[PDB]
Amino acid sequence: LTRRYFLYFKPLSQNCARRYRISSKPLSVRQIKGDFLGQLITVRGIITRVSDVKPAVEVIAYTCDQCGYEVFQEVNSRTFTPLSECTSEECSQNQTKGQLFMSTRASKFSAFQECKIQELSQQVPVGHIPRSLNIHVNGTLVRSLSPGDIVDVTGIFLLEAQFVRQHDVEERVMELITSGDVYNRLAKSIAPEIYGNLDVKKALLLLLVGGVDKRVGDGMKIRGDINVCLMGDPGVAKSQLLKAICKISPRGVYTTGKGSSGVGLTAAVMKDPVTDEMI
Amino acid sequence: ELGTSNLNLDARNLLAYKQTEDLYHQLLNYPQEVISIMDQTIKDCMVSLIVDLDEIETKFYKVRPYNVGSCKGMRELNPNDIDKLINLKGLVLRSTPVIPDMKVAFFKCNVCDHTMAVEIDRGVIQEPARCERIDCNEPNSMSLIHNRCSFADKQVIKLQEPHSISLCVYDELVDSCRAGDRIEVTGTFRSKTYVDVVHVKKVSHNEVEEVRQITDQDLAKIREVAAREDLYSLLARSIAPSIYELEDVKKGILLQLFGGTNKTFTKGGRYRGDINILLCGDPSTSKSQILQYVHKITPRGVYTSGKGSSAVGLTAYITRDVDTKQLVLESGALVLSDGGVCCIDEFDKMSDSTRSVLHEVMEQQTISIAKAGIITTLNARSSILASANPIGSYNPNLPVTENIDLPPPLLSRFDLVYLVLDKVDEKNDRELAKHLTNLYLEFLTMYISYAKEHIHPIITEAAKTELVRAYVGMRKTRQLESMIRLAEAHAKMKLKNVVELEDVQEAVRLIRSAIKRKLQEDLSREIMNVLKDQASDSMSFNELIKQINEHSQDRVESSDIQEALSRLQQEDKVIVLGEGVRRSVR
Amino acid sequence: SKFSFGQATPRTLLGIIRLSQALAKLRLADMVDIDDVEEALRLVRVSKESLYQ
Amino acid sequence: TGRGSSGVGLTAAVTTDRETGERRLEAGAMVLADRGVVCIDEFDKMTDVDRVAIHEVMEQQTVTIAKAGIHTTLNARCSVIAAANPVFGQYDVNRDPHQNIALPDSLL
Amino acid sequence: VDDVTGEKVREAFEQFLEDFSKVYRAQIEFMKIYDLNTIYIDYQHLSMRENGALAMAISEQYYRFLPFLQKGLRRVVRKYAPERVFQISFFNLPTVHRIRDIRSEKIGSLLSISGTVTRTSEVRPELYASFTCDMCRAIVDNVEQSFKYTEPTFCPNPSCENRAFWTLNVTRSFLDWQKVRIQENANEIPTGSMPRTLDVILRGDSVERAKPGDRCKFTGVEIVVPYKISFLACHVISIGDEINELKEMVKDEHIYDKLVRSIAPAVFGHEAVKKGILLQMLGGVHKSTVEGIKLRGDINICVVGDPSTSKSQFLKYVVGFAPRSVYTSGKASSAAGLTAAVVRDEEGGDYTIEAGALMLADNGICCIDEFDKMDISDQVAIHEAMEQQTISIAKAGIHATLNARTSILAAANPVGGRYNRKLSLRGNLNMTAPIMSRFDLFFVILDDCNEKIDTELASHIVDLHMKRDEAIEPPFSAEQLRRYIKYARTFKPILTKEARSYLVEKYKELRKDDAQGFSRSSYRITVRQLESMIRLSEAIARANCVDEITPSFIAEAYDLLRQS
Repeated sequence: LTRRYFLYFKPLSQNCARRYRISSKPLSVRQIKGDFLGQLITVRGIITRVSDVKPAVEVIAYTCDQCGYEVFQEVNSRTFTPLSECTSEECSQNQTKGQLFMSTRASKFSAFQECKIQELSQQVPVGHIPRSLNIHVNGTLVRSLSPGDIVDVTGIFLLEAQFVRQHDVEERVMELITSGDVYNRLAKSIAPEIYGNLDVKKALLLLLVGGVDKRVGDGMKIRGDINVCLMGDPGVAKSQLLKAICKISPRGVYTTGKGSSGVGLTAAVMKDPVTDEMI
Repeated sequence: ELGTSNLNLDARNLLAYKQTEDLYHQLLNYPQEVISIMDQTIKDCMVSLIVDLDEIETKFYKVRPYNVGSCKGMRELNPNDIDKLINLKGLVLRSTPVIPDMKVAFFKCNVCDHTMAVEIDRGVIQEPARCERIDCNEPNSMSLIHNRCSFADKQVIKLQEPHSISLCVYDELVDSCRAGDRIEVTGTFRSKTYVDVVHVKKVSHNEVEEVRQITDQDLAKIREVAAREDLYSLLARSIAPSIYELEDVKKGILLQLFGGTNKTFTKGGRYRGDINILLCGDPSTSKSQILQYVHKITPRGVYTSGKGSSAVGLTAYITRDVDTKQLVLESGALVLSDGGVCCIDEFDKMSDSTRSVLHEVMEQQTISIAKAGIITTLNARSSILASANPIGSYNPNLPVTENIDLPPPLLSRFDLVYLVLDKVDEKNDRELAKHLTNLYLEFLTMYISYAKEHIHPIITEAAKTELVRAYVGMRKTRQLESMIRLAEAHAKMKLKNVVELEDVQEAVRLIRSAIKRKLQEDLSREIMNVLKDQASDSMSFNELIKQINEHSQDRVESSDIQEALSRLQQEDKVIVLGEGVRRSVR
Repeated sequence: SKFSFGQATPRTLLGIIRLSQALAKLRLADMVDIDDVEEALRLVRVSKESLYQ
Repeated sequence: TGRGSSGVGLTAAVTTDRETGERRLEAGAMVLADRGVVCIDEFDKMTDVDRVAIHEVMEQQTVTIAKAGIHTTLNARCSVIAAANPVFGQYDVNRDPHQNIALPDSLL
Repeated sequence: VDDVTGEKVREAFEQFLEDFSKVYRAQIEFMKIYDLNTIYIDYQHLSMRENGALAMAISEQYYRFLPFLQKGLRRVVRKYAPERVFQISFFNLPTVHRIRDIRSEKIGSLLSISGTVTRTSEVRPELYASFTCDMCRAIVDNVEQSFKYTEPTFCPNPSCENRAFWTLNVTRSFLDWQKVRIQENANEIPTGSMPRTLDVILRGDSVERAKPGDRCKFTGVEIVVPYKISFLACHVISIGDEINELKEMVKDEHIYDKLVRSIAPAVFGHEAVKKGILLQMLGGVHKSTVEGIKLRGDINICVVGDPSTSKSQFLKYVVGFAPRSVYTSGKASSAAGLTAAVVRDEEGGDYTIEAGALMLADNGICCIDEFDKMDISDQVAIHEAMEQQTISIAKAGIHATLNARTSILAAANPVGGRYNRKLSLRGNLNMTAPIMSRFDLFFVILDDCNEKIDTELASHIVDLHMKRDEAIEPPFSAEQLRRYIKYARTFKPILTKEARSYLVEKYKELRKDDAQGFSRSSYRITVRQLESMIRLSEAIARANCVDEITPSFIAEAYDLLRQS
């Protein structure tokens, strides 16, 4: 009741785990197993659904004019009931059981916010879809989650987050370089189940490598990206090159023309089935 | 003596006083208790002044504290600031109808003629299952009547602080605050969150900041940089250093955001220094850049685009609120941007039904809605910045009034047009590519805000003679109304209170540099011919194309043919039809 | 004319600069040589050269 | 029959429950036969939802369902026998062979 | 506390109605034959008893004293006279309250609300209703009507399993109920505020007396609706040094010359357009007949010419000066957008008819800018509104016609914009002959390069561009011009015999120009131009405030018709 602060935790890294010779491993939502309900877990993923900051009460303060002893009840669930009956230490030894009122000032609140963490694209198995999970945050961490990013959330699993953060190999790159004609080899290496078209897929190689984002540092940003059109007649394969580009490159999402595309390209609104709010 | 029970109290006086520093630090956390005990103490000190008692014994008096320091809106309102005093500065956008709140509750019984009056206890009504035991017993015979109940006024008001806060006013403060004014408001922050207003400030020896604060050294730097000669181009170079020269276009948007002079009469007249600009010509240049840059300069404006903004989206509308299940008068895009500029792209692809509202805001600067639920004329003080495209894909062989596919009197009502055509050649595009790769090799808003609110220039009679002759050159009233606002904007910059004779010269050069037949003639000619030779019957598509390439010479390509034909017909310079059928214009 | 389509824009010049930067990034070089621009222009011209076939 | 399926089609039907666990699933027709054959008569009366479904399960033989709780995929290696009728009612050789089917080119 | 006060106020109201033979007993004796029982009691005639204290006690507790008042009225008509409905209406309040001064302190009290009606609804049968139970054949007749109309608390046979619920019946019971929309007047709107509207309910025989699109004054009770604060009206009415200045202004001789240059001080030149605009504002007699049909006694004014002129400035002046003036842009209108629009099944209820721009501001100037870009439907609706003075609306089964008298200020432009001299008005105006007709005067404005008046026009334009100049200063303000317009409006002159004998020769002289014409002639002359100069004669008689017109003042109207 007299808590001026807010207590939070953070786990140890892998650099402190190899030193002195686990507790903080990057966990998937498919790697939850059910039995991890109550362990601190560090989940990695994109954030698609976020909600507004809302004040959720923790303790309800009731005041009386007859006795003066203000009482405080503690809520734990999503809902509660108003304690109209007086449970003070003076009304127990009395015939009178006078009315009680609520105080929105002495009651302790918390900045509650729900969020939906989603499964990472290359961490999902073959054929499966990236299912979601719910994270319930409270306090000062309420503005550390802006949608459209990758995050590592460390918290207990009831998800009550405590701390958030956001973002052999040399032999593998030097043996790819030393063979000679690196550009043409990397061009003809991707999607070899089709015939020819080295130029189109060579520009697809330059498309997925991206380019350089330029900032003038005066409030103006230009694009450092390429956008490629494939206009063609039927008979030659078109979905295979598109599927190979989305399978090789990370975070590739296959779309369509009609269907739910109108709501599949913008943010629409819907009613949450777990609580009375619009997301 | 006049019956005003309200008392306006300044808390700053309680702050500087030697004895009450413990009172100012006690009312910021608990206003509900101190207002309730202040109502008793003000009545006690007033009856001490009295010692008229027949009415002040039952009368109630309250206190409205407003002199508190500023805050960062609703963003700084953390949960430790609940039930504390707070102040918000902004503008209100919507005033809901008055809702009633119960003060005492009526309870009519069905039997034994005994009615019961009870009072509200901060939100709950004690419904008695008992029926006054001195009288007869009844377990549930009890009713509730709404018409004999006493009510008090309540009203929820939308406020733009950008965030939209739902504030709520109570009795004796209803219909005093409504949409359209810059309002300072103060009250108690509650929790969905809201603010329970204790005072409003409809008006504005104090240090209350009105405009963006400047110092004396910055004012001296403004006066020293305003005395130079090249300032007229310096600003036009400093408004956008990432793109090219565009002297007339950049000078026009510079004086467009300078504004001009807005003068009115006492009761029935108003005039605003304003210019509505349009851009047309060759594509793929800095047009959208400007359309975004100005949205990043003004504090009020919307980026409306093409067919995605109809008549229900431009002006105000009515819909349903999901948070309170009522009717919400949602503010429109032309009234959201009341002040500043408003940017429209793809003017030619916009529909004709929504062109009628911009036909009124061209020079009238008003919105007159007469529909179901609303008959309201309102302010549309903003200026439009529209980017358009010509017909096809530029053609100098066709006139300017036909190439951009629009009606001429509405365009005559436009204050400023801009031919932003490229006309590609040597020594101009080479420097363009060099300046775009030169960055690949490796105070203004304060001066504008001071000049817009500190200079009211008058247009004297001394510049009469050069204006008459500038008008007759375009005549050999909308152009005159545009050029006087252009000349007063010329007087607005470089710190001038009196307009000068040289200032209109450049203005006219501006509108003369901003705007800088064989085909159709033969066409019609032939059409006439084959008409004549047809005994006036229709000319065929075929025969048309035939004689038109036939007389061969200037090579009229059947596609070009198709195009110009389309033009005359659409110009109603022709009237013809069919697929592979051609009909001579009538 | 008959086989024409569009016109030269500065965004295409910026895309040519971006493709040259991508070609220099694929060669892991800190500088852009003359070999990337001549490959990118050949790429953007052979992207439309198949209409004559 | 190609028209009259209670679910969203012949795959991934309606999901509701009334017992202790408030979630339940349902199996369709194409998910039952995994190696045999399925027959759909009156192909032109079949709506676009099942058309999008057979666009996806034709050469991939897998169906993916992204529900609120279910995010898995399953095998659908079956063979389809579709029987259709024209929209004009009759057809002769002199009419064009593309618009008489009244089906998209992707389904052809 | 009002249970013993209600019988005393019932005795006081019946003593007021019994001791006065006020005209109330003969009013009851007159309605004895017709049995409508929709009486009218003046509040000013009720304010003299008990030194006004009886009126002040009834005035705050009106809803709590209303059945006692109707019971006292029922007892006095049961004792003075031998299917019984009653309606008591109060009128003529000494204070007129606006819609912005309504607070919650007057809930249940009586109030006078003035404003303008925006929309009107259909008439509906209101319940006021036997209730059957589904267990036996019991019946009840004591019905409640405002709220809780489905649950009566008693049955004649108490032996039942459920005494709460019943079932309604439509057989044994039911009259006209209407819901209209009142809105704030244009002369009392605050600066920057919105003209807030409200819905007012009305019963009895006070329904269908309120015409849509007129200034109205209601008297009723403030009743809350679940909440919203609505109103219930019982009375309907169709409302809507000074003489030392007026007598000084009617005794001189140069008033009309300052009037033609003071009706539009911001416009340089164009005295003929100013003459027609000044004579448009006030008309003549419309009931000049012996058969029994009203005629078109109004002046129609239409302005044409090249663009970028000052002809829209008059359009901006009329609406800023005339109180009975509605302006429309033309393109943002339709057939229902100008006369009467309809909502189509919105907010759960039925259709509601909102009043457009037409039938608003009767005996005033309706000004339509851009008359030639309008459609065919609104122009034939304008022609149907000009062929007959009444307008008919047939929608959703109901047919309603109403009186309308407006003067059209039509601003038009050519098909090419530039006005060419070589052809007639019909081919250049591009509109058909019946809508081109019933127009009293046409104003054609052509411009060219004439430096001597052009330099003066440009100097006037640049001299106007300053803070409130005296360059557009009239010889006298609008302060006496408004009361002069009203004093000339209530004059009603009568023509003479010498004027008619000169008028027949003037019509022969005007028709003699048609012979060997097609030079100084552009249109046909028939009865309509004769009617236009006849209507301009009484307008110039009213402007010069003469009771009997002389033909010398009609000679200026003849010269005005010759100038066009």
